[PDB]
Amino acid sequence: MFDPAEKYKMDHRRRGIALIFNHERFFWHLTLPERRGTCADRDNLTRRFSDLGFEVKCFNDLKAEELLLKIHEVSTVSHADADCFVCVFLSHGEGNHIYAYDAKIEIQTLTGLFKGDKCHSLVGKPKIFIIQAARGNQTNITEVDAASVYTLPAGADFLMCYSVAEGYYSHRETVNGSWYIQDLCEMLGKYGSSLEFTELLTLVNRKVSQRRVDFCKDPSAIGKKQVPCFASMLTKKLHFFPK
Amino acid sequence: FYKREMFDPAEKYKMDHRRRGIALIFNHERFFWHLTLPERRGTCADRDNLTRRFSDLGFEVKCFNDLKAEELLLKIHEVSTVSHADADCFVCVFLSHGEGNHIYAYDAKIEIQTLTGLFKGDKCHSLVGKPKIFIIQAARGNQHDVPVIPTNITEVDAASVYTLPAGADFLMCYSVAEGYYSHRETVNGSWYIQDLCEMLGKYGSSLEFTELLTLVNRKVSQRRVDFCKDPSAIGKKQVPCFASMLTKKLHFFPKS
Ligand SMILES: Cc1cccnc1NCc1ccccc1O
Repeated sequence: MFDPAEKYKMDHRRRGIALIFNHERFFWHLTLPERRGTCADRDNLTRRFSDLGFEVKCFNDLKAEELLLKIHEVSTVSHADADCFVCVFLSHGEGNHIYAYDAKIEIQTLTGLFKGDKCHSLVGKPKIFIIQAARGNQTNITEVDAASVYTLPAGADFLMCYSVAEGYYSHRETVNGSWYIQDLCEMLGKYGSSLEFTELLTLVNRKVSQRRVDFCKDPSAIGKKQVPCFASMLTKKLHFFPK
Repeated sequence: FYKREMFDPAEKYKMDHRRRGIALIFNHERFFWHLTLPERRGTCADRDNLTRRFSDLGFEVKCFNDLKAEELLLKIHEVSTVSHADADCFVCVFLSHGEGNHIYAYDAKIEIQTLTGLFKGDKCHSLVGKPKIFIIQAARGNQHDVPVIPTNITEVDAASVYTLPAGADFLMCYSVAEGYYSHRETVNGSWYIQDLCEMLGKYGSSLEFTELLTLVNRKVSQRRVDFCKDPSAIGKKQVPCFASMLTKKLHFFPKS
Protein backbone atom coordinates (compact mmCIF):
# COMPACT_ATOMS: atom_id res chain seq x y z
CA MET A 1 0.00 0.00 0.00
CA PHE A 2 0.98 3.68 0.22
CA ASP A 3 4.01 4.12 2.50
CA PRO A 4 4.38 7.59 4.17
CA ALA A 5 8.05 6.96 4.94
CA GLU A 6 9.11 5.17 1.74
CA LYS A 7 12.77 5.54 0.80
CA TYR A 8 14.64 5.34 -2.49
CA LYS A 9 16.20 1.89 -2.72
CA MET A 10 19.90 2.55 -2.19
CA ASP A 11 21.04 -1.08 -2.11
CA HIS A 12 22.71 -1.31 -5.53
CA ARG A 13 26.26 -2.54 -6.16
CA ARG A 14 27.47 1.05 -6.62
CA ARG A 15 26.37 4.42 -5.26
CA GLY A 16 26.81 5.91 -8.71
CA ILE A 17 28.69 8.65 -10.53
CA ALA A 18 29.26 12.17 -9.22
CA LEU A 19 30.26 14.55 -12.01
CA ILE A 20 31.99 17.85 -11.20
CA PHE A 21 32.42 20.54 -13.86
CA ASN A 22 34.86 23.11 -12.48
CA HIS A 23 35.42 26.45 -14.23
CA GLU A 24 38.08 28.88 -13.01
CA ARG A 25 38.88 30.89 -16.16
CA PHE A 26 37.00 31.85 -19.31
CA PHE A 27 37.82 32.65 -22.94
CA TRP A 28 38.78 36.34 -23.18
CA HIS A 29 35.91 37.15 -25.57
CA LEU A 30 33.38 36.33 -22.81
CA THR A 31 34.92 38.99 -20.52
CA LEU A 32 34.18 37.01 -17.34
CA PRO A 33 36.30 37.24 -14.17
CA GLU A 34 38.37 34.32 -12.87
CA ARG A 35 36.91 32.26 -10.04
CA ARG A 36 39.75 31.98 -7.51
CA GLY A 37 38.78 29.56 -4.75
CA THR A 38 36.84 27.21 -7.02
CA CYS A 39 39.61 24.57 -6.85
CA ALA A 40 39.11 24.43 -3.08
CA ASP A 41 35.43 23.77 -3.78
CA ARG A 42 36.26 21.01 -6.26
CA ASP A 43 38.59 19.24 -3.81
CA ASN A 44 36.16 19.60 -0.92
CA LEU A 45 33.27 18.15 -2.94
CA THR A 46 35.45 15.34 -4.22
CA ARG A 47 36.31 14.10 -0.69
CA ARG A 48 32.73 14.36 0.58
CA PHE A 49 31.06 12.56 -2.27
CA SER A 50 33.77 9.91 -2.56
CA ASP A 51 33.38 9.24 1.18
CA LEU A 52 29.67 8.76 0.49
CA GLY A 53 30.53 6.04 -2.01
CA PHE A 54 30.35 8.00 -5.25
CA GLU A 55 32.69 7.50 -8.18
CA VAL A 56 33.78 11.12 -8.61
CA LYS A 57 34.90 12.43 -12.00
CA CYS A 58 36.17 16.02 -12.22
CA PHE A 59 36.58 18.12 -15.35
CA ASN A 60 38.36 21.46 -15.40
CA ASP A 61 37.52 24.30 -17.83
CA LEU A 62 35.94 22.21 -20.59
CA LYS A 63 34.73 23.97 -23.74
CA ALA A 64 30.96 23.67 -24.23
CA GLU A 65 31.27 21.00 -26.93
CA GLU A 66 33.62 18.97 -24.71
CA LEU A 67 31.29 19.36 -21.72
CA LEU A 68 28.20 18.32 -23.70
CA LEU A 69 30.06 15.32 -25.11
CA LYS A 70 31.14 14.18 -21.64
CA ILE A 71 27.75 14.53 -20.01
CA HIS A 72 26.02 12.87 -22.99
CA GLU A 73 28.53 10.01 -22.71
CA VAL A 74 27.63 9.57 -19.04
CA SER A 75 23.89 9.78 -19.74
CA THR A 76 24.17 6.94 -22.27
CA VAL A 77 26.08 4.39 -20.18
CA SER A 78 24.18 1.99 -17.94
CA HIS A 79 23.33 3.14 -14.43
CA ALA A 80 21.52 -0.15 -13.80
CA ASP A 81 23.89 -1.05 -10.96
CA ALA A 82 23.82 2.43 -9.40
CA ASP A 83 21.76 4.02 -6.60
CA CYS A 84 21.72 7.49 -8.06
CA PHE A 85 23.43 10.24 -10.05
CA VAL A 86 25.04 13.51 -8.97
CA CYS A 87 26.16 16.39 -11.19
CA VAL A 88 27.91 19.52 -9.90
CA PHE A 89 28.52 22.80 -11.75
CA LEU A 90 31.00 25.35 -10.46
CA SER A 91 30.99 28.39 -12.75
CA HIS A 92 29.35 31.68 -13.65
CA GLY A 93 25.83 31.70 -15.04
CA GLU A 94 22.98 33.81 -16.36
CA GLY A 95 19.27 32.95 -16.52
CA ASN A 96 18.80 29.36 -17.74
CA HIS A 97 22.51 29.15 -18.62
CA ILE A 98 25.79 28.09 -17.05
CA TYR A 99 29.10 29.04 -18.69
CA ALA A 100 31.59 26.54 -20.00
CA TYR A 101 35.02 27.86 -20.98
CA ASP A 102 33.92 29.37 -24.29
CA ALA A 103 30.10 29.50 -24.36
CA LYS A 104 26.98 28.97 -22.31
CA ILE A 105 24.95 25.81 -21.97
CA GLU A 106 21.27 25.56 -21.01
CA ILE A 107 20.49 23.87 -17.73
CA GLN A 108 17.40 22.25 -19.31
CA THR A 109 19.63 20.66 -21.96
CA LEU A 110 21.83 19.18 -19.23
CA THR A 111 18.98 17.84 -17.07
CA GLY A 112 17.01 16.67 -20.11
CA LEU A 113 19.71 14.09 -20.85
CA PHE A 114 18.82 12.23 -17.65
CA LYS A 115 15.05 12.19 -17.99
CA GLY A 116 13.28 8.82 -18.13
CA ASP A 117 13.11 8.29 -21.87
CA LYS A 118 16.67 9.50 -22.41
CA CYS A 119 18.21 7.51 -19.55
CA HIS A 120 16.19 4.38 -18.74
CA SER A 121 18.56 3.00 -16.11
CA LEU A 122 18.06 6.08 -13.91
CA VAL A 123 14.26 5.99 -14.00
CA GLY A 124 12.88 6.24 -10.48
CA LYS A 125 16.32 7.04 -9.07
CA PRO A 126 17.53 10.31 -7.51
CA LYS A 127 19.15 12.66 -10.00
CA ILE A 128 20.85 15.45 -8.10
CA PHE A 129 22.20 18.66 -9.60
CA ILE A 130 24.22 21.09 -7.48
CA ILE A 131 24.76 24.49 -9.04
CA GLN A 132 27.24 27.08 -7.77
CA ALA A 133 26.85 29.75 -10.43
CA ALA A 134 26.09 33.47 -10.33
CA ARG A 135 26.82 36.70 -12.14
CA GLY A 136 30.46 37.23 -12.97
CA ASN A 137 31.80 40.69 -12.20
CA GLN A 138 32.67 42.44 -15.46
CA THR A 139 45.33 36.22 0.77
CA ASN A 140 41.72 35.28 1.43
CA ILE A 141 39.40 37.77 -0.29
CA THR A 142 35.61 37.35 -0.44
CA GLU A 143 34.10 37.95 -3.89
CA VAL A 144 30.39 38.78 -4.03
CA ASP A 145 28.26 38.03 -7.09
CA ALA A 146 24.56 38.82 -7.65
CA ALA A 147 22.22 35.83 -8.06
CA SER A 148 21.58 35.37 -11.79
CA VAL A 149 20.80 31.70 -12.44
CA TYR A 150 17.14 30.72 -12.32
CA THR A 151 16.33 28.21 -9.58
CA LEU A 152 14.99 25.78 -12.16
CA PRO A 153 13.07 22.55 -11.52
CA ALA A 154 13.43 19.40 -13.65
CA GLY A 155 11.76 15.98 -13.96
CA ALA A 156 10.46 13.47 -11.41
CA ASP A 157 13.13 12.30 -8.94
CA PHE A 158 15.36 15.29 -9.75
CA LEU A 159 16.71 17.47 -6.95
CA MET A 160 18.08 20.85 -8.07
CA CYS A 161 20.28 22.58 -5.49
CA TYR A 162 21.23 26.26 -5.89
CA SER A 163 23.86 28.34 -4.08
CA VAL A 164 21.68 31.44 -4.08
CA ALA A 165 18.11 32.64 -4.75
CA GLU A 166 16.87 35.69 -6.70
CA GLY A 167 17.64 38.99 -4.98
CA TYR A 168 20.54 37.66 -2.90
CA TYR A 169 24.30 37.32 -3.40
CA SER A 170 26.75 34.43 -3.76
CA HIS A 171 30.05 34.59 -1.87
CA ARG A 172 33.37 32.94 -2.65
CA GLU A 173 36.55 33.11 -0.59
CA THR A 174 39.68 32.89 -2.75
CA VAL A 175 41.36 30.49 -0.31
CA ASN A 176 38.51 28.76 1.53
CA GLY A 177 36.08 28.44 -1.40
CA SER A 178 32.39 29.33 -1.81
CA TRP A 179 30.18 29.88 1.24
CA TYR A 180 27.59 27.47 -0.16
CA ILE A 181 29.99 24.67 -1.04
CA GLN A 182 31.88 25.06 2.26
CA ASP A 183 28.72 24.70 4.31
CA LEU A 184 27.36 21.90 2.08
CA CYS A 185 30.61 19.94 2.44
CA GLU A 186 30.72 20.51 6.18
CA MET A 187 27.22 19.07 6.53
CA LEU A 188 28.01 16.16 4.19
CA GLY A 189 31.06 15.26 6.25
CA LYS A 190 29.19 15.33 9.55
CA TYR A 191 25.70 14.14 8.61
CA GLY A 192 25.76 12.97 4.99
CA SER A 193 25.74 9.29 5.89
CA SER A 194 22.83 9.49 8.33
CA LEU A 195 20.51 12.44 7.58
CA GLU A 196 17.81 12.51 4.91
CA PHE A 197 19.40 14.57 2.13
CA THR A 198 16.81 17.38 1.90
CA GLU A 199 16.97 17.62 5.69
CA LEU A 200 20.70 18.09 5.23
CA LEU A 201 20.20 20.71 2.49
CA THR A 202 17.91 22.54 4.92
CA LEU A 203 20.82 22.65 7.39
CA VAL A 204 22.89 24.20 4.60
CA ASN A 205 20.14 26.77 4.07
CA ARG A 206 20.44 27.69 7.75
CA LYS A 207 24.25 27.73 7.82
CA VAL A 208 24.63 29.98 4.77
CA SER A 209 21.78 32.39 5.50
CA GLN A 210 23.15 32.91 9.03
CA ARG A 211 26.59 34.00 7.81
CA ARG A 212 26.86 37.66 8.76
CA VAL A 213 27.31 40.44 6.25
CA ASP A 214 27.35 43.15 8.93
CA PHE A 215 31.00 44.18 8.69
CA CYS A 216 32.75 42.88 5.59
CA LYS A 217 36.44 43.54 4.89
CA ASP A 218 35.18 45.08 1.66
CA PRO A 219 32.65 47.74 2.77
CA SER A 220 30.87 47.44 -0.63
CA ALA A 221 29.73 43.95 0.36
CA ILE A 222 27.90 44.97 3.55
CA GLY A 223 24.27 43.80 3.71
CA LYS A 224 24.66 41.46 0.73
CA LYS A 225 23.12 38.36 2.30
CA GLN A 226 23.20 34.86 0.78
CA VAL A 227 20.12 32.60 0.80
CA PRO A 228 20.46 29.21 -0.94
CA CYS A 229 17.54 27.08 -2.03
CA PHE A 230 16.69 23.71 -3.46
CA ALA A 231 13.85 22.71 -5.77
CA SER A 232 12.73 19.16 -5.06
CA MET A 233 10.95 16.92 -7.52
CA LEU A 234 11.85 13.89 -5.37
CA THR A 235 9.16 11.32 -4.64
CA LYS A 236 10.78 9.42 -1.74
CA LYS A 237 13.11 9.93 1.23
CA LEU A 238 16.77 9.95 0.23
CA HIS A 239 19.56 8.60 2.48
CA PHE A 240 23.24 7.83 1.87
CA PHE A 241 23.79 5.15 4.53
CA PRO A 242 27.19 3.42 4.32
CA LYS A 243 27.00 0.71 1.64
CA PHE B 1 20.02 18.72 26.52
CA TYR B 2 20.44 19.65 30.20
CA LYS B 3 20.30 22.98 28.42
CA ARG B 4 20.99 23.30 24.67
CA GLU B 5 23.62 25.47 22.94
CA MET B 6 25.24 24.35 19.64
CA PHE B 7 24.43 23.65 15.97
CA ASP B 8 21.57 21.17 16.04
CA PRO B 9 21.01 18.85 13.03
CA ALA B 10 17.43 18.30 14.18
CA GLU B 11 16.36 21.85 14.97
CA LYS B 12 12.67 22.55 14.45
CA TYR B 13 10.79 25.80 14.00
CA LYS B 14 9.25 26.79 17.34
CA MET B 15 5.53 26.11 16.90
CA ASP B 16 4.34 26.90 20.41
CA HIS B 17 2.86 30.38 19.90
CA ARG B 18 -0.68 31.27 21.00
CA ARG B 19 -1.98 30.87 17.44
CA ARG B 20 -0.96 28.72 14.48
CA GLY B 21 -1.38 31.72 12.20
CA ILE B 22 -3.34 32.91 9.19
CA ALA B 23 -3.96 30.88 6.03
CA LEU B 24 -5.05 33.05 3.08
CA ILE B 25 -6.78 31.45 0.12
CA PHE B 26 -7.21 33.40 -3.10
CA ASN B 27 -9.71 31.53 -5.21
CA HIS B 28 -10.24 32.47 -8.85
CA GLU B 29 -12.88 30.74 -10.95
CA ARG B 30 -13.68 33.35 -13.63
CA PHE B 31 -11.84 36.20 -15.34
CA PHE B 32 -12.57 39.55 -16.99
CA TRP B 33 -13.41 38.90 -20.63
CA HIS B 34 -10.50 41.01 -21.89
CA LEU B 35 -8.05 38.48 -20.38
CA THR B 36 -9.38 35.73 -22.68
CA LEU B 37 -9.08 33.07 -19.94
CA PRO B 38 -11.26 29.97 -19.43
CA GLU B 39 -13.23 29.48 -16.22
CA ARG B 40 -11.75 27.09 -13.66
CA ARG B 41 -14.52 24.64 -12.72
CA GLY B 42 -13.50 22.56 -9.71
CA THR B 43 -11.54 25.30 -7.97
CA CYS B 44 -14.25 25.73 -5.32
CA ALA B 45 -13.80 22.08 -4.31
CA ASP B 46 -10.10 22.87 -3.94
CA ARG B 47 -10.85 25.93 -1.80
CA ASP B 48 -13.20 24.04 0.54
CA ASN B 49 -10.83 21.07 0.78
CA LEU B 50 -7.91 23.32 1.75
CA THR B 51 -10.08 25.23 4.21
CA ARG B 52 -10.96 22.05 6.11
CA ARG B 53 -7.42 20.68 6.18
CA PHE B 54 -5.70 23.89 7.24
CA SER B 55 -8.36 24.72 9.81
CA ASP B 56 -7.85 21.24 11.35
CA LEU B 57 -4.14 22.11 11.64
CA GLY B 58 -5.11 25.17 13.68
CA PHE B 59 -4.94 27.88 11.02
CA GLU B 60 -7.31 30.82 10.86
CA VAL B 61 -8.42 30.47 7.23
CA LYS B 62 -9.59 33.47 5.20
CA CYS B 63 -10.87 32.88 1.66
CA PHE B 64 -11.32 35.50 -1.04
CA ASN B 65 -13.17 34.77 -4.29
CA ASP B 66 -12.36 36.43 -7.62
CA LEU B 67 -10.73 39.60 -6.31
CA LYS B 68 -9.52 42.23 -8.74
CA ALA B 69 -5.76 42.85 -8.67
CA GLU B 70 -6.08 46.07 -6.65
CA GLU B 71 -8.35 44.42 -4.06
CA LEU B 72 -6.01 41.41 -3.85
CA LEU B 73 -2.96 43.59 -3.28
CA LEU B 74 -4.80 45.65 -0.66
CA LYS B 75 -5.85 42.52 1.23
CA ILE B 76 -2.48 40.82 1.27
CA HIS B 77 -0.77 44.11 2.16
CA GLU B 78 -3.24 44.42 5.02
CA VAL B 79 -2.17 40.99 6.33
CA SER B 80 1.55 41.70 5.84
CA THR B 81 1.31 44.84 7.99
CA VAL B 82 -0.43 43.44 11.08
CA SER B 83 1.50 41.80 13.92
CA HIS B 84 2.07 38.06 13.65
CA ALA B 85 3.90 38.08 16.98
CA ASP B 86 1.49 35.51 18.46
CA ALA B 87 1.59 33.23 15.39
CA ASP B 88 3.66 30.17 14.44
CA CYS B 89 3.65 30.80 10.71
CA PHE B 90 1.89 32.15 7.62
CA VAL B 91 0.25 30.34 4.68
CA CYS B 92 -0.91 31.88 1.40
CA VAL B 93 -2.64 29.89 -1.34
CA PHE B 94 -3.28 30.95 -4.94
CA LEU B 95 -5.79 29.08 -7.07
CA SER B 96 -5.87 30.67 -10.53
CA HIS B 97 -4.24 30.78 -13.95
CA GLY B 98 -0.70 32.11 -14.37
CA GLU B 99 2.09 32.98 -16.78
CA GLY B 100 5.83 33.35 -16.14
CA ASN B 101 6.28 35.19 -12.86
CA HIS B 102 2.59 36.21 -12.86
CA ILE B 103 -0.61 34.97 -11.27
CA TYR B 104 -3.92 36.27 -12.62
CA ALA B 105 -6.38 38.07 -10.43
CA TYR B 106 -9.86 38.72 -11.84
CA ASP B 107 -8.82 41.62 -14.06
CA ALA B 108 -5.02 41.66 -14.33
CA LYS B 109 -1.89 39.72 -13.52
CA ILE B 110 0.26 40.25 -10.44
CA GLU B 111 3.95 39.46 -10.07
CA ILE B 112 4.67 36.71 -7.54
CA GLN B 113 7.77 38.59 -6.31
CA THR B 114 5.52 41.55 -5.46
CA LEU B 115 3.44 39.27 -3.21
CA THR B 116 6.32 37.47 -1.46
CA GLY B 117 8.23 40.72 -1.11
CA LEU B 118 5.59 42.00 1.32
CA PHE B 119 6.60 39.38 3.87
CA LYS B 120 10.39 39.75 3.72
CA GLY B 121 12.50 40.87 6.69
CA ASP B 122 11.43 44.13 8.28
CA LYS B 123 8.52 44.55 5.86
CA CYS B 124 6.99 41.96 8.14
CA HIS B 125 9.22 41.82 11.20
CA SER B 126 6.95 39.58 13.26
CA LEU B 127 7.28 36.76 10.69
CA VAL B 128 11.09 36.89 10.53
CA GLY B 129 12.49 33.43 11.28
CA LYS B 130 9.03 31.90 10.83
CA PRO B 131 7.82 29.68 7.98
CA LYS B 132 6.14 31.61 5.17
CA ILE B 133 4.45 29.08 2.94
CA PHE B 134 3.03 29.87 -0.50
CA ILE B 135 1.02 27.21 -2.33
CA ILE B 136 0.45 27.94 -6.00
CA GLN B 137 -1.99 26.06 -8.21
CA ALA B 138 -1.68 28.06 -11.42
CA ALA B 139 -0.91 27.09 -14.99
CA ARG B 140 -1.69 28.13 -18.55
CA GLY B 141 -5.36 28.67 -19.27
CA ASN B 142 -6.41 27.14 -22.58
CA GLN B 143 -7.61 30.14 -24.60
CA HIS B 144 -9.99 28.60 -27.17
CA ASP B 145 -12.59 31.11 -26.10
CA VAL B 146 -13.33 34.45 -27.71
CA PRO B 147 -12.13 37.97 -27.08
CA VAL B 148 -15.79 38.93 -26.63
CA ILE B 149 -18.06 39.67 -23.70
CA PRO B 150 -19.69 36.43 -22.53
CA THR B 151 -20.01 15.69 -15.35
CA ASN B 152 -16.48 15.25 -14.01
CA ILE B 153 -14.09 16.27 -16.80
CA THR B 154 -10.29 16.51 -16.45
CA GLU B 155 -8.84 19.75 -17.81
CA VAL B 156 -5.13 19.67 -18.61
CA ASP B 157 -3.05 22.87 -18.64
CA ALA B 158 0.61 23.33 -19.59
CA ALA B 159 2.98 24.42 -16.80
CA SER B 160 3.54 28.15 -17.22
CA VAL B 161 4.37 29.63 -13.81
CA TYR B 162 8.04 29.84 -12.91
CA THR B 163 8.96 27.78 -9.85
CA LEU B 164 10.31 30.88 -8.15
CA PRO B 165 12.22 30.96 -4.86
CA ALA B 166 11.83 33.74 -2.28
CA GLY B 167 13.49 34.78 0.99
CA ALA B 168 14.85 32.84 3.96
CA ASP B 169 12.20 30.69 5.67
CA PHE B 170 9.93 30.83 2.63
CA LEU B 171 8.62 27.59 1.14
CA MET B 172 7.22 27.95 -2.37
CA CYS B 173 4.99 25.03 -3.40
CA TYR B 174 4.05 24.53 -7.06
CA SER B 175 1.41 22.28 -8.60
CA VAL B 176 3.61 21.56 -11.61
CA ALA B 177 7.14 22.04 -12.99
CA GLU B 178 8.31 23.30 -16.42
CA GLY B 179 7.57 20.84 -19.24
CA TYR B 180 4.71 19.07 -17.46
CA TYR B 181 0.95 19.59 -17.16
CA SER B 182 -1.46 20.52 -14.37
CA HIS B 183 -4.74 18.59 -14.11
CA ARG B 184 -8.05 19.71 -12.66
CA GLU B 185 -11.23 17.62 -12.42
CA THR B 186 -14.28 19.85 -12.83
CA VAL B 187 -16.08 18.24 -9.89
CA ASN B 188 -13.30 16.73 -7.75
CA GLY B 189 -10.78 19.57 -8.09
CA SER B 190 -7.07 19.77 -8.93
CA TRP B 191 -4.87 16.66 -8.80
CA TYR B 192 -2.29 18.58 -6.80
CA ILE B 193 -4.72 20.09 -4.29
CA GLN B 194 -6.62 16.79 -3.88
CA ASP B 195 -3.45 14.88 -3.10
CA LEU B 196 -2.09 17.69 -0.89
CA CYS B 197 -5.30 17.71 1.16
CA GLU B 198 -5.43 13.92 1.47
CA MET B 199 -1.87 13.87 2.81
CA LEU B 200 -2.58 16.79 5.15
CA GLY B 201 -5.51 14.86 6.61
CA LYS B 202 -3.69 11.57 7.05
CA TYR B 203 -0.18 12.76 7.95
CA GLY B 204 -0.26 16.55 8.33
CA SER B 205 -0.27 16.64 12.12
CA SER B 206 2.83 14.44 12.50
CA LEU B 207 4.95 14.46 9.29
CA GLU B 208 7.64 17.06 8.61
CA PHE B 209 6.01 19.30 6.03
CA THR B 210 8.57 18.96 3.21
CA GLU B 211 8.43 15.19 3.73
CA LEU B 212 4.66 15.52 3.29
CA LEU B 213 5.17 17.58 0.11
CA THR B 214 7.44 14.80 -1.13
CA LEU B 215 4.53 12.37 -0.62
CA VAL B 216 2.40 14.71 -2.74
CA ASN B 217 5.10 14.65 -5.43
CA ARG B 218 4.87 10.85 -5.51
CA LYS B 219 1.06 10.71 -5.45
CA VAL B 220 0.57 13.25 -8.22
CA SER B 221 3.38 12.08 -10.51
CA GLN B 222 1.94 8.55 -10.37
CA ARG B 223 -1.57 9.64 -11.46
CA ARG B 224 -2.83 8.47 -14.87
CA VAL B 225 -5.82 9.78 -16.86
CA ASP B 226 -8.42 7.33 -18.11
CA PHE B 227 -7.36 6.68 -21.69
CA CYS B 228 -10.92 6.27 -22.97
CA LYS B 229 -12.11 9.54 -21.41
CA ASP B 230 -9.42 11.70 -23.03
CA PRO B 231 -6.75 10.24 -25.36
CA SER B 232 -5.33 13.73 -25.88
CA ALA B 233 -4.26 13.65 -22.23
CA ILE B 234 -1.89 10.74 -22.86
CA GLY B 235 1.68 11.55 -21.96
CA LYS B 236 0.68 14.73 -20.16
CA LYS B 237 2.33 13.82 -16.85
CA GLN B 238 2.16 16.11 -13.79
CA VAL B 239 5.28 16.62 -11.69
CA PRO B 240 4.88 19.05 -8.80
CA CYS B 241 7.78 20.62 -7.01
CA PHE B 242 8.64 22.78 -4.06
CA ALA B 243 11.43 25.31 -3.68
CA SER B 244 12.58 25.40 -0.08
CA MET B 245 14.38 28.29 1.55
CA LEU B 246 13.47 26.83 4.96
CA THR B 247 16.20 26.67 7.60
CA LYS B 248 14.59 24.26 10.10
CA LYS B 249 12.27 21.25 10.29
CA LEU B 250 8.60 22.17 10.07
CA HIS B 251 5.93 20.22 11.95
CA PHE B 252 2.26 20.90 12.64
CA PHE B 253 1.80 18.88 15.84
CA PRO B 254 -1.53 19.49 17.59
CA LYS B 255 -1.14 22.64 19.69
CA SER B 256 -1.56 22.16 23.45
C1 LIG C 1 12.62 32.31 -14.65
C2 LIG C 1 12.74 31.50 -13.39
C3 LIG C 1 12.41 30.16 -13.38
C4 LIG C 1 12.53 29.41 -12.23
C5 LIG C 1 12.98 30.01 -11.11
N1 LIG C 1 13.32 31.31 -11.04
C6 LIG C 1 13.19 32.06 -12.13
N2 LIG C 1 13.38 33.40 -12.08
C7 LIG C 1 13.78 34.14 -10.90
C8 LIG C 1 15.27 34.22 -10.64
C9 LIG C 1 16.03 35.31 -11.06
C10 LIG C 1 17.36 35.43 -10.71
C11 LIG C 1 17.97 34.45 -9.96
C12 LIG C 1 17.26 33.34 -9.56
C13 LIG C 1 15.91 33.22 -9.90
O1 LIG C 1 15.22 32.12 -9.52
